[PDB]
Amino acid sequence: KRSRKESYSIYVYKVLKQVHPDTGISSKAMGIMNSFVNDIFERIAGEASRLAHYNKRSTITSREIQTAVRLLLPGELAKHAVSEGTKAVTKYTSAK
Amino acid sequence: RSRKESYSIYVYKVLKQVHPDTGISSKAMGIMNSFVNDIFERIAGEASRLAHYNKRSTITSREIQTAVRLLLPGELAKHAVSEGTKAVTKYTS
Amino acid sequence: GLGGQEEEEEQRWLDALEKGELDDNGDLKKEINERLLTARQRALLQKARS
Amino acid sequence: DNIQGITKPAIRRLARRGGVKRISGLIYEETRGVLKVFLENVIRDAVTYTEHAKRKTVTAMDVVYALKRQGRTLYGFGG
Amino acid sequence: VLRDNIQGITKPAIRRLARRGGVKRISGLIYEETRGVLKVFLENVIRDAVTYTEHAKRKTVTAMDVVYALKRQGRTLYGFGG
Amino acid sequence: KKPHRYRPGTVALREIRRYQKSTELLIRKLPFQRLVREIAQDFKTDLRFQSSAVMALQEACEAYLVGLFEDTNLCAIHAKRVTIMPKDIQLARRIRGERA
Amino acid sequence: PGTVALREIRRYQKSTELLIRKLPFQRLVREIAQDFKTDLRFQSSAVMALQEACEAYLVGLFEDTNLCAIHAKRVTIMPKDIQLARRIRGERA
Amino acid sequence: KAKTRSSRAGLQFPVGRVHRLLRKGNYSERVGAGAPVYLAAVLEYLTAEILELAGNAARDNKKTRIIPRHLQLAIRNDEELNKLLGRVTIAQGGVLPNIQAVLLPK
Amino acid sequence: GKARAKAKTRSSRAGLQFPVGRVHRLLRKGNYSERVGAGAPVYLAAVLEYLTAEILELAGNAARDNKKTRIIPRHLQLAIRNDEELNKLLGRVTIAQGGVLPNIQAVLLPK
DNA sequence: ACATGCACAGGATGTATATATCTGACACGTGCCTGGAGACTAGGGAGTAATCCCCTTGGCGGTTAAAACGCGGGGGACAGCGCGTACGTGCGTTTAAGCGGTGCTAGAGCTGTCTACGACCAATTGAGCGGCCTCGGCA
DNA sequence: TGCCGAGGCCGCTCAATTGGTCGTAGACAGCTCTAGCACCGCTTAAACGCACGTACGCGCTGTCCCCCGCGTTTTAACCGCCAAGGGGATTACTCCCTAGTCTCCAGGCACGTGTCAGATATATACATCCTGTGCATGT
Repeated sequence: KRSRKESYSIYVYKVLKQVHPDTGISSKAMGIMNSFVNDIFERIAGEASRLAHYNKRSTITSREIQTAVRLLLPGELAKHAVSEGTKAVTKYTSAK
Repeated sequence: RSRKESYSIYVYKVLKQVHPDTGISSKAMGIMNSFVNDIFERIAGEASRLAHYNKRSTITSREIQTAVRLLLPGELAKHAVSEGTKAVTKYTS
Repeated sequence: GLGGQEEEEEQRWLDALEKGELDDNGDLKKEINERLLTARQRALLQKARS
Repeated sequence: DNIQGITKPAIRRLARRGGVKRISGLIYEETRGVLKVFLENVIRDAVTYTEHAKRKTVTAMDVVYALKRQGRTLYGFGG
Repeated sequence: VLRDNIQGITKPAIRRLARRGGVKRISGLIYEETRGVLKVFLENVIRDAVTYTEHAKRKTVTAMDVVYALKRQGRTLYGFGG
Repeated sequence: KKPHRYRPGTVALREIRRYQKSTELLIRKLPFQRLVREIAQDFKTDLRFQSSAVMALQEACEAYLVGLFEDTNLCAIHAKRVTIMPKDIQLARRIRGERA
Repeated sequence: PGTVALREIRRYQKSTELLIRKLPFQRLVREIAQDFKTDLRFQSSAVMALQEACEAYLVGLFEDTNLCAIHAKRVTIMPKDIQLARRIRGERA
Repeated sequence: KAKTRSSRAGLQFPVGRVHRLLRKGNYSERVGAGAPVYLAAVLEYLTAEILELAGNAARDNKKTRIIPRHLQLAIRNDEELNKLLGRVTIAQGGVLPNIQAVLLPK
Repeated sequence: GKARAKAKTRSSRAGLQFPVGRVHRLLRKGNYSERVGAGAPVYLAAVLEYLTAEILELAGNAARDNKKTRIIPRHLQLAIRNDEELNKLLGRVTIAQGGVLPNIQAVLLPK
């Protein structure tokens, strides 16, 4: 029997259900979202990988994804993304 | 102390192979040591993405042949593939 | 029938095209409600307001 | 004969979505050349990916990867 | 110290650049928009270049910190290494 | 109602609003499918196509053509015309670096 | 008039030097950088690399500006053209 | 008893999946424990953001469900999203309702 | 045990002049994949070598026809912008101090 | 009547925990090179002006597109065939890890020649008056 | 009915761009390394990719029917050509400045080095989560 595929579907759906609880999303639009998440992920990780080599550092690091997301994202979208990354790591490093 | 690790002497040796009279200003050497390195990053990056797009742990002559077949323009592709296949043939014996 | 409600936006958009009162995109002019803005859009527009 | 399947009104519609008010009659047979070279460039790459993958059906991924490579990404076919 | 140094991109130099580009006559409105376009280009390159220097924990911008900004902006530059 | 055909070259704007609002794909599927198959055989004979992949080529083409026409519109309006001509496409396709 | 302009074009296309003065350009690079962070140092090579990118970008813009002007049948370039050549290439809108 | 790194970090996005992919994609030989958390937050932020625009666009267009138009409208209205997505095309997305001003009647 | 005097470089076994060893070392150390098969650096070295031969063959012919005997960035820019193949490989690059391909737009010419 | 949303089962994945080991944060010495400012120089640029010629404009006339008309072909619509494509397996050739040996690629040195770089000359090429005739109007 | 001018054409004069000759020092070769550090041979090892299958899904290859594509003529909006005006870009000129050379200063910093510790990859069993699925239901 053919194996399971992989997608962000339940997470993006859950994210919709914490910003427009009243609203649904079409499977066509899910196909776009699942593509967009994979593309932004492949940009950030792919460009972070170059920072690791430019610095001759072996570890992909929160200290440095923070650079990639201010390189890729423009303007205030960068600043607010860096904020959410900062808050997330602040919770995680408090909880451990 | 330190090292730079450069293509400079190989492109010099290849120049003398095709134009035995001719020389390279170190500025033009800097162009070449950029150019061959940029092409290397393109071809390795393309072969890598192609291998990931086939979920293979390796990259081999066929992946990198394919990367060159994508990434180069017209006749440079079929000439480069001819030189790559000459080389791998003459190496594997 | 109810298809007249979908046609009426275009009927108004045509009356506004005779008048030439349309915006820099040629659309009907439509109002802002600032509750529709994200926190980032609010920050950008509050910076545009300074 | 196949490119003439890109009908006169099909080009007019694409142009109309593109916002151009008035179309010269020379546009159709020139634009068929531009669509042709665009398709030819994405198909060369897509068929190259599919050949590399040993398969002989061009998959949605084969064309999505070619389009991603040419810097004309599309979202919806499972990027 | 600092100032609006952009007016140092002097009118004859823009005429030289334009003349290397082969434009035969330059209308006088061009110069003050050209400074805008150039400043926007340097802002966008230097924004990235400084963040590479920030990330390296340096205070000195090397030629690599600019070449890498130029690579990712799709304007690759041979002749400064890497 | 009142204008109908008023200033011939105005049902034109009614078509702009129709085809710019809506999300049909503006080329007929079977003609477009025959085009991609009869192109591809020049480079590899006996190819199959996934039945969505041909649509992925179509949606890339219509996006590319729409973008090209929007850029062509600018070239005509800049050259003091409301009518596009091949010479506009030659400018647009040159400046994006695709043709020369 | 109109002849010596073509002679300037021939001259400035034959020669390969920097067309912008080093000191003004070096000050400009600093005066831009000094609001992302204060007290950067620029390695002497890096300011040259910015200048090579800048002059090549400006020449590569005036090139397409020329095509915009000649498409509009006039010969003199105008802000109208630079706005088009950017707006159509993608740097804005 | 287990607890997810997602909920521990205060995220809906799958931090474990992000950590898996950051190794499995070859992006470097080692991945720091904070990196997937920080990256998952940025994916989550952008996904919430692009949906918040699209939801408002869908609701203004009187529809109970987001479909690709509402995504294309969202992506092309906010210039920071448009500047991020200047090299993408949206399946059946259409385009912004732009008429160039000179083409309109006087 | 014991090993062969001048046990030959992968380049010289291939008959190439580019450094096959360095290419293999770079392909692993840049982390392009967890495994890099023994043919890949040979084939890649041959392609880099061939492109290097192609671009320098043009640059030296351009430099000689410009009456000089040493390549300078100018001659590389004249080769790269003359050749319709390399120009579309190299559409997104600036050659430092290379200048530009000399042209007047045809409408600007007198008479 | 379909396209989406919720409940059920399960298998493959994430987390807790143990465990070893090496990346890189760190502290310091260190010498390099950058930012700095002084002093000086002349090539380059800012402001003034004549004056040329291009771009902008109003306006006319020709022809090519929008436009509505009616006709018919061909796109969008569902069956039956079969060749493929993904798992699934079992196998063998491939590549890594490992570490001593020594070939070669580098930095710095010395040291040198020689290319080519400015500056200076000697052409060929351009456009231009001084001299002679007739075609053409005429006393 | 004997003349001379307007018009065409020829000759030498003459001042701009071009290809060429010279010499000095910048920067290439051509070193010898020396020296050290990659690269390679010889191993043994695990696993990944290959070769053989077959089952099942997804694509080829044929069927009906209304809408869109085509070809039609009409006519009007528009583009292309044009004349004429006058704003502004060119070209030349003078004087001032600030760009470049260069020199020497002294500090701020990148870097290399050595230490060492806490961070992460390894592996393992446990458990809970996400995918695929049946079917309720809402657009």
